[PDB]
Amino acid sequence: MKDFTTYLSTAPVIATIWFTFTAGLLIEINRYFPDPLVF
Amino acid sequence: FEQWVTDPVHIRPIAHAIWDPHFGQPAVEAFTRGGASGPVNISTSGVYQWWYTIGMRTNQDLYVGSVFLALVS
Amino acid sequence: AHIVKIYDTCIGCTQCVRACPLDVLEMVPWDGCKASQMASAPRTEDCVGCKRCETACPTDFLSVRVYLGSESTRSMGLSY
Amino acid sequence: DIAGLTPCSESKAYAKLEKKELKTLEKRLKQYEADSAPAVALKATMERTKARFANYAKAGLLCGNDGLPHLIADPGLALKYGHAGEVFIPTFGFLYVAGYIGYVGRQYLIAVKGEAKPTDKEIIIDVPLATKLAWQGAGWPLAAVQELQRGTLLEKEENITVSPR
Amino acid sequence: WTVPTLNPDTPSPIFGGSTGGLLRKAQTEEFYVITWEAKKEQIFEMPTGGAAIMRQGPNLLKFGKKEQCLALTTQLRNKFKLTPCFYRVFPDGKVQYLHPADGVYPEKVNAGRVGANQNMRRIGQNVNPIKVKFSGRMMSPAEI
Amino acid sequence: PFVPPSWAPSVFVPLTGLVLPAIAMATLFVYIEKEAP
Amino acid sequence: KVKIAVDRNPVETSFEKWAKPGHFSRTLSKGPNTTTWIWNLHADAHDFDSHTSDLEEISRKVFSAHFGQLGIIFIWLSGMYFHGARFSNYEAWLSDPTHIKPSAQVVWPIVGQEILNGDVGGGFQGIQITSGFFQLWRASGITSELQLYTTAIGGLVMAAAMFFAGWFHYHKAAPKLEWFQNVESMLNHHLGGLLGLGSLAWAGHQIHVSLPVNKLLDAGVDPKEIPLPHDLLLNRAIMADLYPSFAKGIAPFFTLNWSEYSDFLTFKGGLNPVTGGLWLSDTAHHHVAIAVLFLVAGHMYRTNWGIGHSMKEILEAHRGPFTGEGHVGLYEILTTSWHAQLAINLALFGSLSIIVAHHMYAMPPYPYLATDYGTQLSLFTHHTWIGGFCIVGAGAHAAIFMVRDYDPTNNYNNLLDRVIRHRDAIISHLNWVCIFLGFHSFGLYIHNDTMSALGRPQDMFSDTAIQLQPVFAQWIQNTHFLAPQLTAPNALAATSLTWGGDLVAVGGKVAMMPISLGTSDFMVHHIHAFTIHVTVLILLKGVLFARSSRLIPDKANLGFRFPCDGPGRGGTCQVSAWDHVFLGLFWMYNSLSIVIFHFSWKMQSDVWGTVTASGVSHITGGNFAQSANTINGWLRDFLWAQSSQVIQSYGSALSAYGLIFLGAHFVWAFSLMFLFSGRGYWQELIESIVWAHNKLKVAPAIQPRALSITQGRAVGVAHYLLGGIATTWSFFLARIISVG
Amino acid sequence: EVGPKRGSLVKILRPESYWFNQVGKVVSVDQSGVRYPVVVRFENQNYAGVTTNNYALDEVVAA
Ligand code: CLA
Ligand code: CLA
Ligand code: CLA
Ligand code: CLA
Ligand code: CLA
Ligand code: CLA
Ligand SMILES: CC1=C(/C=C/C(C)=C/C=C/C(C)=C/C=C\C=C(C)\C=C\C=C(C)\C=C\C2=C(C)C[C@@H](O)CC2(C)C)C(C)(C)CCC1
Ligand code: SF4
Ligand code: SF4
Ligand code: SF4
Repeated sequence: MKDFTTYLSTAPVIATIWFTFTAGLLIEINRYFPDPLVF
Repeated sequence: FEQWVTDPVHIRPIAHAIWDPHFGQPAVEAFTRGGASGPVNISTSGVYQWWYTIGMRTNQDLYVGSVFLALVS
Repeated sequence: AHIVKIYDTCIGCTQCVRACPLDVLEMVPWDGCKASQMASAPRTEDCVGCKRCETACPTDFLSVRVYLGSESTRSMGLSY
Repeated sequence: DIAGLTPCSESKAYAKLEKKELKTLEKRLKQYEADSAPAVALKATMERTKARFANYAKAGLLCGNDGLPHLIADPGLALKYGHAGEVFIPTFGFLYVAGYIGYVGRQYLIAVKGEAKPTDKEIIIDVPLATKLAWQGAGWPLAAVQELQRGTLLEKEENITVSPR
Repeated sequence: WTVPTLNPDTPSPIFGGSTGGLLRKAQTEEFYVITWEAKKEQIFEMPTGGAAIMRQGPNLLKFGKKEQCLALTTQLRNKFKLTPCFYRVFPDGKVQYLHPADGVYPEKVNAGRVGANQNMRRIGQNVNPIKVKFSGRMMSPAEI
Repeated sequence: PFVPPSWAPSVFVPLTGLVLPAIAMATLFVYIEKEAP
Repeated sequence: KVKIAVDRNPVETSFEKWAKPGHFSRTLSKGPNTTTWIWNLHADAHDFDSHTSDLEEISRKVFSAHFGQLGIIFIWLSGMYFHGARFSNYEAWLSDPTHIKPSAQVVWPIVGQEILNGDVGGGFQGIQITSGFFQLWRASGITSELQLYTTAIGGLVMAAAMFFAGWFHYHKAAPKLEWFQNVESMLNHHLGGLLGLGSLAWAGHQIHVSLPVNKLLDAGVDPKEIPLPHDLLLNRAIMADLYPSFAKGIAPFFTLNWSEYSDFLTFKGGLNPVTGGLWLSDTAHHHVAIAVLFLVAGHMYRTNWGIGHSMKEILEAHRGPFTGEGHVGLYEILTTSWHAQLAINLALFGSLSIIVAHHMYAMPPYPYLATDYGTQLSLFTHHTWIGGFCIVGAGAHAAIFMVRDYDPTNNYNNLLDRVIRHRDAIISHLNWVCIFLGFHSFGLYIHNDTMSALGRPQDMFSDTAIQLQPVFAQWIQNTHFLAPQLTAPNALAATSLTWGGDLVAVGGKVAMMPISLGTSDFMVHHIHAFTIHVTVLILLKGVLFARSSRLIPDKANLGFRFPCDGPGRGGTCQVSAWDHVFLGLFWMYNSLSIVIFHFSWKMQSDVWGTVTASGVSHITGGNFAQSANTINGWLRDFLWAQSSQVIQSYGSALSAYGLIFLGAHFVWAFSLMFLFSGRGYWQELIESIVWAHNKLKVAPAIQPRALSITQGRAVGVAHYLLGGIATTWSFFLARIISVG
Repeated sequence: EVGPKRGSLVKILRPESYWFNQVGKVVSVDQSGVRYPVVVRFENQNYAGVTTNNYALDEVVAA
């Protein structure tokens, strides 16, 4: 389990998780606030 | 040049004549223009407008200049 | 012929001599390093310019340096 | 107003573009039955189109002869004429987020550098430490000024490698 | 140890021939001849491509350039622990012994060998090219 | 005035672009292949 | 003795290694000090030979890696069947296949991307697919999304089984080397079981499900009222009504009265007039024959009884006066070297994928596949590209064997040795053949371009001017066309309409018609010969000179993948066999790019087109014959004219193809940065960037390094092929879907 | 015992050295009169992958 969590802490895994989180956040924002051109 | 000066709006300047023995009769006709006189290339260099602006008006004027520059070379 | 030069930084590892594929280098007795030996280049006329010697050199900077020079049948490694 | 542009709210080309866009969507909505899922989708796109043209005009965007919104980037013209949500405010929003990422990453590299194997902490991310720095990055701007004023942000030239010259 | 004499009538390893052998250069400029002693018949790889069987005792081969001879010299020494020697032969009959020059392989430090192309300085102590400009020809600060 | 005849191109173009190139190439190739005394 | 031999619990199942990147390598396990380590880790992950010198361990890794691949493929298939059951218009397309466009990908409504959900028909909105799954499912007799959903679940159960098998055969019961070296047994099972049994089983499904279901579909019966497959499998009276011979049962088979099964086992040839595809009765009798042929073939090699052949004996027996020892040593090379097996297998498998593209287009095997031009063009191009890549891979692994597994002690005076001994003769002769083809193939196009530009069309090579007719191909076409009446008496029709005869039209569109071959065809067939000969020249040269050359005599010591031997000897850049594969990829791309362009133009110009009253109007109006004889003709009438669809796709559902068309032109140009530059410049630029990171105390412990020379070449070729192939992909799909 | 102490950290001063203005550890100093007696070990490898080098007493300074 400790080794498994270390594997989940590897650069590629963290990147996939972090980028999936960031992409999701941006998508959801555009899903609830569509066509945002200006502040 | 002596024809372009008369109508610089509608006359297309000729760069030089085309002598290609590989040409076909159609190509000769397609390249014959600018007062005919056989297949020729149109000039895009701008020397016609340049020399006309500087006072050049005749082929004699152009001929003399050519001799002078050849002598300078 | 290519110019091959050995510098005082040489540690006498002999790696360049072992890496050379045309026998341009050899080890000669010396007193400047602990190994008491320094690389020499007495057959540069057979050098082609592969620079394997420089790749084998571990000193920083390189103790053996190759400067590509006049080209010959041997320098171009031509078998014809 | 500026640059000879015109409010999208008063541009005729802006209005024609909205009609043109809705007429394409309507020409397609016909081939489908009213409750058909295709029909529902084309209707939601038509509503989203109507809201966009209205929201953009309400925001006071200016439109060129093309009938398309143009953005004012001069801080002076934007503030004096109500066009700061177009480039100015976005600039300070991005700069905050981008500096946030940079300051946190710098803080991480500095923390892992004092460890046994910094290279290992770069391939295997110390998640707990990374999460801690991620949360503490909100006050980066003040931390960056405090580091700039203590002279701890930069490195001494004598400690930085360079070529022979 | 004395400079060896190349016996040109030495038996050559068993080989049917190839297309990577000597060219006109061998008859006009020069060629190279490697010689070694084998304690047993062993198949080996020709640096010019193809398998060949070394003969018991003396063996002789001719290559177009010195690199090919040294390449075979490397394989025989590293794989079969043999000690080969090669020479450069000119078209006029002249033979020139080449390796090992002093009978001791170059990597092994040997007395008598005099250093050549050695600089009593580190590369970073070389002068700027501006100093070696307008010399007899294009040269490098390292050559001085 | 400094005007060449109509046959000029029928002769100048052949000479310049075919004949002269051949002559130039011939002498040039000879010089390069020549060896220093 | 052929037997099952395995080791128990060979490798422990723990995550300990998962947390230690580079554990498989002695050099990489030390951890990263520079960025090169990251690339090296991924580049050397599946190179087991370089990981360990134990063949048994390598063989066990290969076997389990294959189970992993099989599991990946199963998930891919399950997704396609699932998307056909939940996100498709298959059921509507089954009722109206001539008007409804197949679609199985629906996009979410976000950032305005829902525009990509085009009006495909059937009350459905989605991306039009060109994989041909709808026609395959119709041929198989699928009539409900329930059947597609059930197959999807099956594929996932199979994927789970494949991944289990992979774990079990590596960590629990790992086969020993002796097991893997049972080539005679492996061939007997793969020919008899995998191929023959697979073909027999498929004949079972076709005869009991595909034939009756499709007969009812072609008769006009609604898909809802067609009997379910089991109803046909459990009732003989229904099958007897559709096929009278079923009333006799399997008696005729065991009594040798096979003629009775003539109603479902047929040799019609040609195409079903309703669907435009091959007759399923012909495909059924075919797979039954294939099954019998492969069942016999799988009883040829000796195993645990005296009967059978020994591949080593057969090889050692085939020797002649001109080839020295002959096929001696090959059995040992092909039982101890995976790279040798991969080289031969990749060569044949790629050549096969290319043969599938030609056969599937000329003899369209699925119903309504011929008139779906988008699917037809996609299938031909896709399988052509897969074949070409595999052929280049064959070259690489042949060189890897020559560099890593070749042993002269086992190859003295054998075919392999004699080939290496005349390599200069082979490459030099092939060199001349390449130069001859180049001038006599591409020189003809230049002649035509110059003659047309000089206004001398009568001096051009054309069907009206000087003619270069492909007489041999014209004679073969005539022979195959007249075959049914003399050399193939039983066959009702010729194998394909391409040979000649009447055209078959479905839905008003031409399914297939005769394909005429003239001067323009003769010219483009010789461009193919040139491009293939040249690609072979580079790949072959790389393999024959992998161990040594006149320039470099110890290339084998340098290895297969190495940048060069230094600037010496004039410059030894790209002398490694790997570099030959790098160059071969570009020529393979050039060859296949020309092959697919030829197919698209010829099909759009002379085959595809709407059939009207008294006349067939082709898509490009038959301009291939008078426009494909000049480069200008190709650039203007093909690239410029057919690019209109992709360049005008914005604002529609094909808008994605326009974006990909630009994005692909970008990736291709981005490759030139890596292909024309060197790492020496980048390393120095990085040094100044690293300085800025050092100044602000933001320099990484893992030292940034420019890509290796070999990596630079690998990145360049990858982006070149990605960009170039994607550009043609966007151009082809946008063009075909619009004018299909 | 001339030279820096073993285990001490010194900064390289050789301009053409990859570790110029960088700090390494004194592995050992050759008391015999060698041109470069200070053996220094570095954590970061050079472009050749080497992590050690010999320097003269003047080429090194405690840092
Ligand atoms: C970075 C490049 C840049 C450029 C090319 C300009 C260009 C311009 N700015 Mg400016 N501006 C900039 C950056 C820039 N700005 C930044 C970073 C800020 C943040 C402080 C501002 C804040 C600013 C203000 C407050 C104003 C302008 C204004 C203007 C316009 C006239 C200003 C002037 O006379 O000379 C060019 C200006 C600069 C080169 C630098 C900054 C602008 C100075 C400091 C403002 C002085 C304006 C002065 C009152 C002249 C206008 C008189 C009257 C119409 C107000 C002009 C087109 C004026 C304007 O037109 O408003 C309607 C205006 O009042 N800008
Ligand atoms: C801590 C991360 C970090 C930080 C603070 C910086 C900071 C800087 N970089 Mg940089 N860089 C980084 C990472 C980082 N970089 C990485 C990972 C790469 C490899 C792509 C580069 C490649 C790079 C280049 C080629 C250049 C810079 C340059 C610069 C300087 C100019 C401003 C700039 O950002 O340009 C832009 C930098 C980028 C566009 C790179 C984006 C890197 C991502 C966004 C950072 C993410 C870091 C990491 C994943 C976060 C870890 C968080 C931790 C909790 C795990 C600046 C001081 C420029 C310079 O030298 O100017 C003087 C320059 O030319 N960087
Ligand atoms: C929970 C189950 C499990 C566990 C704990 C392990 C554990 C271990 N395995 Mg293993 N294995 C498993 C299942 C498992 N395996 C299965 C199901 C298979 C059949 C495929 C294998 C086949 C296998 C082989 C052949 C080998 C190992 C090896 C090992 C050891 C080191 C390698 C390693 O795991 O690093 C982790 C490796 C990875 C995380 C890579 C994941 C590979 C996946 C399948 C690729 C997925 C790619 C994806 C589909 C496409 C990507 C496209 C891109 C665009 C994203 C290690 C102790 C190696 C060994 O014995 O040590 C030398 C060895 O050679 N395993
Ligand atoms: C009837 C006997 C039989 C059958 C059907 C197969 C079938 C297959 N073998 Mg194979 N093999 C056999 C006997 C058989 N083998 C014997 C006797 C030996 C020892 C000499 C080998 C040694 C062997 C090796 C070394 C390899 C294969 C591989 C393969 C696969 C190649 C992929 C492919 O093209 O098919 C397409 C794939 C499919 C059609 C999926 C269907 C596959 C199902 C599971 C059919 C069942 C096959 C299996 C042998 C049945 C027993 C399972 C049981 C133990 C639970 C394939 C599925 C390769 C592989 O790695 O596969 C993982 C491979 O490397 N076999
Ligand atoms: C894999 C290929 C395949 C398969 C699976 C089948 C299967 C079938 N065919 Mg068929 N067929 C095939 C190929 C195939 N065919 C080919 C290639 C041809 C062309 C010559 C034909 C031509 C053909 C004709 C003309 C007919 C069939 C028929 C049949 C069906 C009846 C078979 C029969 O009469 O008794 C066969 C005997 C057996 C299957 C043995 C059964 C043994 C059982 C399953 C073992 C159970 C053991 C277990 C322990 C019991 C315990 C259970 C547990 C719950 C406790 C049957 C479902 C007949 C039909 O359609 O019926 C309507 C028929 O008319 N076939
Ligand atoms: C059954 C097919 C097959 C198999 C089993 C192998 C197996 C192997 N090959 Mg090989 N190869 C094949 C086909 C195959 N190859 C084909 C068809 C070609 C022609 C292109 C090659 C060309 C080739 C070369 C040149 C080399 C190998 C090498 C190797 C060995 C190590 C692989 C490696 O480097 O790991 C790592 C694998 C990767 C890092 C994958 C890289 C990522 C790919 C290339 C990107 C492709 C684009 C991708 C789809 C983009 C996705 C979208 C994107 C936006 C993400 C290995 C044993 C290497 C070797 O033998 O070592 C000396 C080697 O140098 N192969
Ligand atoms: C703190 C922080 C970091 C930053 C570190 C450092 C040292 C950054 C260096 C900054 C330096 C030296 C800047 C030097 C000059 C900058 C100048 C002269 C500013 C130019 C800006 C101008 C002219 C404004 C233009 C406009 C404004 C008003 C905003 C918009 O309206 C757009 C526009 C162009 C009109 C790290 C480590 C990268 C990590 C991260 C967080
Ligand atoms: S460049 Fe090559 S041939 Fe010359 S000395 Fe160095 S290793 Fe020897
Ligand atoms: S490799 Fe460098 S240090 Fe070693 S002997 Fe050769 S020149 Fe001297
Ligand atoms: S340019 Fe690059 S590939 Fe060519 S010899 Fe030099 S280092 Fe090697």
